[PDB]
Amino acid sequence: KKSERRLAFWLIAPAVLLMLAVTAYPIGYAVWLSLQRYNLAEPHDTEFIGLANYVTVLTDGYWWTAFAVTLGITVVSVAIEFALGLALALVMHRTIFGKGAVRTAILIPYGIVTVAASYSWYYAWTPGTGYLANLLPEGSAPLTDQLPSLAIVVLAEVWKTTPFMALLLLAGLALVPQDLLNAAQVDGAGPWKRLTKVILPMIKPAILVALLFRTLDAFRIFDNIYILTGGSNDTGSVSILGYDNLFKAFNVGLGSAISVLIFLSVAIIAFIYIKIF
Amino acid sequence: DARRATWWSVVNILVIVYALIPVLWILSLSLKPTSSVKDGKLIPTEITFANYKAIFSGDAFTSALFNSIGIGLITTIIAVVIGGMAAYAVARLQFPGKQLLIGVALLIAMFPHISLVTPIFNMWRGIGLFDTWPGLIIPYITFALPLAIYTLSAFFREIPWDLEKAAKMDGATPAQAFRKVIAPLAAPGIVTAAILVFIFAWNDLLLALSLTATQRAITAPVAIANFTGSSQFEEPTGSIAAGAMVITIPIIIFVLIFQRRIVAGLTSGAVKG
Amino acid sequence: AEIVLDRVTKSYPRAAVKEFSMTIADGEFIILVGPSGCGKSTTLNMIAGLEEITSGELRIGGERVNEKAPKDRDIAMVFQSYALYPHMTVRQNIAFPLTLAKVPKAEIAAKVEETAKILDLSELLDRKPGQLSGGQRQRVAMGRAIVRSPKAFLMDEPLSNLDAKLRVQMRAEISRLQDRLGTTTVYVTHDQTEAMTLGDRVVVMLAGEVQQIGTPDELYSSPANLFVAGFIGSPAMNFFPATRTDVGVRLPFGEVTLTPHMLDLLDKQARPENIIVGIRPEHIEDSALLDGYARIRALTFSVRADIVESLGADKYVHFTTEGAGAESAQLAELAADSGAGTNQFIARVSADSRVRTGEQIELAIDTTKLSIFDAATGLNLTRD
Amino acid sequence: AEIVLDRVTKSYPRAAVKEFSMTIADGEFIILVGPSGCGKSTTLNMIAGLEEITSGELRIGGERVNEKAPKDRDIAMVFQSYALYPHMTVRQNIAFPLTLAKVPKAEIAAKVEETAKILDLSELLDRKPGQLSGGQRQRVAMGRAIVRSPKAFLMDEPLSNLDAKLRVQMRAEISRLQDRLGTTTVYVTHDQTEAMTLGDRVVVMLAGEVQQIGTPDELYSSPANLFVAGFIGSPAMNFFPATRTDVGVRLPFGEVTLTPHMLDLLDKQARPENIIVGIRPEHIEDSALLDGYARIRALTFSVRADIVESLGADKYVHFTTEGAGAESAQLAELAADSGAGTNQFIARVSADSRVRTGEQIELAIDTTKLSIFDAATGLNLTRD
Repeated sequence: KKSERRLAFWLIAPAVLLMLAVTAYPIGYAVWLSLQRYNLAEPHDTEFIGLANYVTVLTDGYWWTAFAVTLGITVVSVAIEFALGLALALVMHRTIFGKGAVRTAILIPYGIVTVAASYSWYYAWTPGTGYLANLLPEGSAPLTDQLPSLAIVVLAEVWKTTPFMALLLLAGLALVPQDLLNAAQVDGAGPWKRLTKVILPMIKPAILVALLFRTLDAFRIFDNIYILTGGSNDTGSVSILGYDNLFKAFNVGLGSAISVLIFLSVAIIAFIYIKIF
Repeated sequence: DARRATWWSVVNILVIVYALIPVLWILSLSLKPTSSVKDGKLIPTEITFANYKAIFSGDAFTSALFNSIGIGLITTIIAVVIGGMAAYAVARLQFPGKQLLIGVALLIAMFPHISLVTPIFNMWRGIGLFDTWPGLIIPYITFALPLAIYTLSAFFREIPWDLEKAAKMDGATPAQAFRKVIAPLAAPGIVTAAILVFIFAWNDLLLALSLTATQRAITAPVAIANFTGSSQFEEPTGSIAAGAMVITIPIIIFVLIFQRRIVAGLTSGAVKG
Repeated sequence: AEIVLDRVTKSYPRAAVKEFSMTIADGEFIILVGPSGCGKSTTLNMIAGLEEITSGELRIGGERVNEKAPKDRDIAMVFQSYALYPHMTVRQNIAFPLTLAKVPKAEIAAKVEETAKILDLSELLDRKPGQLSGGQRQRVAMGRAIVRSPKAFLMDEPLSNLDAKLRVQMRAEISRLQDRLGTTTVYVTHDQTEAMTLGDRVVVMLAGEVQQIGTPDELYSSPANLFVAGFIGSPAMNFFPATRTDVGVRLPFGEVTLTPHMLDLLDKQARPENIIVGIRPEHIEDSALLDGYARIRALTFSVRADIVESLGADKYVHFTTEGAGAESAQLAELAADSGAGTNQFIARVSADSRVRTGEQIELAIDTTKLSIFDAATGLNLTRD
Repeated sequence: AEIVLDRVTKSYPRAAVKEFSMTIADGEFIILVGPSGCGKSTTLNMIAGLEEITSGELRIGGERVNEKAPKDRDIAMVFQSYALYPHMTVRQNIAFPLTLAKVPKAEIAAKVEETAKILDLSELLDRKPGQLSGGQRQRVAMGRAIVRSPKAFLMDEPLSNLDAKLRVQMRAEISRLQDRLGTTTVYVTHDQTEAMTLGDRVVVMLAGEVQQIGTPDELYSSPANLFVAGFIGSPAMNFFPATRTDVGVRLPFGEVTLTPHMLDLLDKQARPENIIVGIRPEHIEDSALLDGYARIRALTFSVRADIVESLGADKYVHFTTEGAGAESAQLAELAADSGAGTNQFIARVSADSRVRTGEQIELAIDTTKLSIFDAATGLNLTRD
């Protein structure tokens, strides 16, 4: 009937008029700002310009560095994230002891604020204040160098983002009926030849959705790198690059250029992932 | 048999340690005074509240916690009502368009925030909506809608289907049928969606750090990140760890009380029991 | 009470139901039976109110009520899934219709206690539908549908979620409770045995049409199709093909002249040698156990028992005769669910005969109870 | 092959199975049957290897295999819920045991083709289980369980998720297929009809204790309990109480004289006057139809037919006699699923008796087919 569709459209109206507005009008204003040049110190020189900002950021030399940094971080974080999340999901499902304690402990880092975790990993790896910096050669300072800092960021990111991967994998892995596993065991499949034959290729959609979400989430990391290294020592990500540019150079042109480029990179990654899902 | 018992007793302790080491580090770092700040995770020196009695001295962190609680409550209320509308729409009735709405409700879930706060910080600099509770509730309830829709569509597909007919066959007007047969059946869903949306919208750092500038409407994570150059200088370690602990306590409370339903809501109602 | 529905049709935007017409009397246990996907649940919904009739004139009582809402016809429906609210005590489940109809709170309690006393749950009135079993949930649904004292208490396959041993006792309970109540009832059910046990006037439907409307005895002694003939009876009717030998009939295993007047009746509605005779399994019996004076004219033939399932006071000797015979359209649409075999014929022998799996037995078949149908049309020719 | 198991137990840490003892010969088709929650699924698992025996001796073949892994004793199982993978085509499903057994690809294809030729799904060899139906999924599961050519084809109620009209054909097909295969096939089922149609030797279990191990004829015509007497047969036995009368036994409505030799024979083991005569429904016939010289010795008595269900070649006249009779533990543990009443007695009358709901009939009852039991213990007294 028409009344049912009217009711559905009325219930849908607020959600969509908020989503589309706050998601599309800002990005449209962003591309329109990128087509111009600004300066937050003098908003009077608003003369129009071409695509000079795009070819400026793309060929400056410091945009591809941040791009490579964030791609390295997202790949070497999503790999570990998937491995550890599968392990933790198998733990949370197949356990004989009190699973309530395990699930509560695993939920604790899921909801914790991403600034307490980062100020924990900052004062752990600090030489003289924490322990993970004393369990090293003296005067190591594993946070004022390029690759040690990338490693600390990857560790914090894995510890923080693993619980939701584990919960998604458990949501997928709790649908596998026990009759399937019993039949696989009766046929001859061992412990591992059951996994990668009846339970791993069976939850394909759960793994794919969780992996896409975790990739597009790790592609935008700002907190860990902001309050763990500060973007200095050339270990700044892409989000930190855009934020630093806009809020310490007051150049809205390059800021919005980098913004649109980040959105386009995320779109390209998502489209490739759906193409080779 | 002892092999499997030991291997299940050493894998749960492993998980709990993995999950509670970098939180107990915050705790043991914030409890110690400005002495013996050297190594030691087992609280080397005696515990004295020489940091908590300093962080709460002034309008530095108390206001930044009040703004956080208020913003979080407003955003969870509004996002839960809007996501409940959308979830009951995409849960039972809407035929024409129930496949691209769940695509937008993922595009904005995987939306890079920095791809959005470069224009907004300009736009919301002209309207005058720079640093006020309106000016943070809008993006918070924008990005908190997918979580609510997910965890509420779960519980909305959970409840059975013949209840509406069994209500209208007894004489119930559709309004009466709804408010007396479905409303009390969707209260757990709404409370768990509120818990989840609060836990989410209560930790966003990029938005609050980009938009807010003054002591009015400045969230707590931004205050913690600003403890470096603020008055609080008896040593930044104690104050920062104290703020981090005061922050992370509500999540500990929420999980310890409602994990049974938080797991069942996050896993889309698949590990109920 | 008297549900008179004439020319009540329905058309989806195909046609589910078409040309339904009957006068459900004041207090009959009508049964709508038919294969899954028929126009029986749609007829039930159109009587209830959850769907709108296309042609119309449905008269619950003596007035056209095909346009009133379900909340004004005063009819009570119980669903197949026991649609009962899991957030209300059983007393509140049973009292929900009365409080919706605005009954004073001094009478609803009395009516709920009375109804729980009539049923067998007068002590479960403080529990919740989550912690109840199958039979108790079913009786809660029926108590909610009975406490109202409606004008037509109409069920919808309620005994479909119970075990095969509790369903029989529930059939007995329903058929004994409807007398104590005495309200006009209709009932949709897929299996014919329910329609035959608890039923006052069964209605067989196929694809939307109604094949026959008759008592469970006129529906079995006098079927008027291949479908309403091979559909009722759990050992369904054996369907041998046939040809007119000009003096009678010739089945694939024996020849018999039916009867002079029967032959004349068959010759009246002449058919192009396509008349698929049928015989119930209950009319086939071992020759050895056949007393004299009856074996002489019982078409004695022998077959090889493929499987002899002896399950009590009767052994269902299977067998098979080679050839064909499933050569109709009604018969094919009937074997679409049951049968599952071109020529696989059952025969119930009395439990005194000595028959093993794979022996050689002579199955006599009384030639005074064989129903001779038609191939293309489908309509019986012994007794319509 | 020969599956011996003696003194096999199982103790859930309270025993679930206790002292199971039988020597399943080759080719036989055993049917473990009993009430829900008994020790039949547990013993089927213990045979299959998914569980662990406690006392232990189980020789599938000629060697103690109560320690070998489920994959090493080579016994195929097909589960109740059709455990088949939705991410694998029917061919891959059927080939799963062979590819897990490291068989050459050519032999894999040959064996899958031959197995599909045994069944009727050689065309569905490329569709996923998602786009299939009930019977086809059941046959996919059975084919996956057949391809391996195992030593024991044990199965766990595979026909429980099918409609009541298709399950009969599936029973016929399983009982015709196991005959051509020739593999030891135990089978658990909850209802007695399956246990009587397809079965070479049935096993009636109760709370772990096995009551009787006998063919479906020496289970029906000679039960050794109240449980193996009232559990089998669809219209279950009628259990009247009674007391001795110095010439025989006195039912609540009659006086019977069996024989003096049986009198003193059953008085060699005197009972404390607590026996509950049991009489099948199939042995109570109308009097107006009973021939002369037979109604004089048939204990005529009248009763008011509470409900007369005429569902074919017989009508199940119900009735009720006032008194008692549920005075045993076997009987209560049996009526925990059926009966559902103090005394509600069925009686199957031949289809010629003209009776209706509420009328009067005199149900003559043969005095040679009543078997008398023990209320306290439970062991049949006439024949064990």
